[PDB]
Amino acid sequence: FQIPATITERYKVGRTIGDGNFAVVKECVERSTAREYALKIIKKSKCRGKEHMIQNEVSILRRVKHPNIVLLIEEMDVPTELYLVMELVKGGDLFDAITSTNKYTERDASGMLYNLASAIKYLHSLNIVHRDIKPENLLVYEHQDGSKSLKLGDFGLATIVDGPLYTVCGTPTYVAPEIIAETGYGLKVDIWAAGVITYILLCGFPPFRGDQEVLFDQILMGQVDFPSPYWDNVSDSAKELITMMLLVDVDQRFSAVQVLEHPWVNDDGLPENEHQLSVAGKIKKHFTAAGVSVIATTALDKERQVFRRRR
Repeated sequence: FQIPATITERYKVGRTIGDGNFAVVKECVERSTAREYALKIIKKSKCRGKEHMIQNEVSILRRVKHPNIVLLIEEMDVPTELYLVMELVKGGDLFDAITSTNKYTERDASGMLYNLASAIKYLHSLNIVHRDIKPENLLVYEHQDGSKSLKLGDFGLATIVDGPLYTVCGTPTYVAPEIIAETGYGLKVDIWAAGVITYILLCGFPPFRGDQEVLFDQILMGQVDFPSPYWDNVSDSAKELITMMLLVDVDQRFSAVQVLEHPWVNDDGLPENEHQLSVAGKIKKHFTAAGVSVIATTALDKERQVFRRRR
């Protein structure tokens, strides 16, 4: 690679930290601030013919400015490659946020859902559906006081909603019923995905586990079980919230605003903060490279995964 002068003048590019079929990722310290970023390099020879799937992801990253999102810091376009200076978040993903957390409680989970719901609210205000909201795409941003904030990344499946979408995209565990049914879907699939995550946050296992076709039936029926004894000492406010996020009826289902306005998220006193949640055990049973992985992927790496038995 012949890194342009524009980049090498204001950034010291280092070792390759990640690779992909369509992107290379290097260390990238901003010379003026000594702040560490990631330099994502895409060879335009691979993206030819499908410029739109790369260009549509970038034009979204260029717009979205929110603290709870992995941000595009800078773009440098040359005839042979596209350079993207990206935020490099090193606090691990969501599963690490739960494990590393000593004294893990409902208040921590509520705090993460606040960051997530806030990010989703921002995207939905711009009529952007992320469609790939999952624990692997939720990176942990650690502050100086020890507190943590989540940042949603990987906009490889993100798109502007102008009407109902029909492409069957996303990870089966987190995919909404309307995506599976192919009846048309929109923004609120992100809420469904967030509800699955919230469910996992409290107990460490998915609400819908199902064989593959059984999983899809579980999702389609949307009967959330809060089994004992795992949900015995979880607040009903939390279980109520998850119920509203995983409604098959899209109109009844909460919007991002309605999640944030829910007492368990809105009122920062409701979440239990003295009785712990023993979730660490279940996570391993069922489920800084985390930061690089989110950047190394592109839209062109995305594939369909959900396949019902044809009716």
